[PDB]
Amino acid sequence: MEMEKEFEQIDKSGSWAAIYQDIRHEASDFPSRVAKLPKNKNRNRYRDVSPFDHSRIKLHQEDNDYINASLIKMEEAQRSYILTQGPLPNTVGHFWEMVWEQKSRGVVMLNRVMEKGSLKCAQYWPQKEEKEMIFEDTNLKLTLISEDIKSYYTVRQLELENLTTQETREILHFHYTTWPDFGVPESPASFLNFLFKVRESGSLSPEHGPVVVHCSAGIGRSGTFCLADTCLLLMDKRKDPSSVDIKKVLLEMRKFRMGLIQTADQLRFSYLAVIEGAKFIMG
Ligand SMILES: Nc1cc(Cl)ccc1Nc1ccncc1
Repeated sequence: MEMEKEFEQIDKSGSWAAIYQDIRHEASDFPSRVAKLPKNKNRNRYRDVSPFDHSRIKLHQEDNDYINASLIKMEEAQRSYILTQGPLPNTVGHFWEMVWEQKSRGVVMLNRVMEKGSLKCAQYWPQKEEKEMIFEDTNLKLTLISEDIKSYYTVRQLELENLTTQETREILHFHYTTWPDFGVPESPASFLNFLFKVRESGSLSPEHGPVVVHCSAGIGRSGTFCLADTCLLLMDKRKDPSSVDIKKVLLEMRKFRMGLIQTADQLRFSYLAVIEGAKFIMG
C-alpha cells in the first residue's frame, strides 16, 4: 500500500502495536559474540543491546578492538551510517578514535546528557573554548571552536587532533536538544528541519566517512533519524515514489543493528516524518 493512506488505515483501526510486533517477529537474528565476551562488559551500556559481529565497527587497536557501534550500509539509497550508544566514562576515548579512523565529518546526538534525572551519556565534548579535552588512552585532543544555539538544536564546530601525527580535522556536532523525556514529538517539523541541516553540511555525503549517530542505546531515536533520511532519499531516486515501503526499509536496516525503532510510537512518528517530509521536498 501507499504510505499516507496505510497510515490513516492503521490510525482508524488502532493497530500500531500489532504492526510493530510483526516487525519484531520478522527481524534478523545474527550472532554478537564479541560484544558478550567478559572483557567487554564495561564497554556496553545495556546488556540487551549489542552490535552484530558481521557489521560491528572495529577499532584499529591490537589489544581490544571492541566498541558498541554498527555500520548500516544502504545499497540502493547509497548512504551509510554508523549507529552507536552514547559514550560511557570508560569509552569516550574509543568513541573519538572511531570518529578519527572512519573519517567521519559529523556526529549527530539525539539525547541530553541528563534525562529523567539520570545520566544518559558522558559529557564527551568540551563546553568552553579555553578548556580543551585530552584522551590519553587513544592520544587525541578535542577543542571547541564555536557553538550556535538555536531553539530546537545546537551546532558546534570542533577540532580533533591526532597527537601521534599532529594531523587535525574539523568535526561538526549536531545536537538535537528537544526530544521529550517521555514519548515522541507531537509534530515532526523540528526533527525534519534538523535532518535537513545535517544534510546541508555535507556530513551525510560520499566524500566523507559515515556520519556517527547516537542516542542513549543507539537504536531508538537513532533508528528514527536514519530510517527517515533513507526513505526520503529513495522517494527522490525512484520513478514511483509511492513504491517506497517503510516497513521493508526498516527490516533491511535491522539486518545491520538489532532493535531499531524501540516502540510503536516511534514507528508512527517515523511514518509521520516521512509523509510530511515528502511534501516539502517538492509542496
Ligand atoms: N511526484 C512524482 C510522482 C511520480 Cl509518479 C513521478 C514523478 C514524481 N516526481 C518526482 C519523482 C522523483 N523525485 C521527485 C519528484
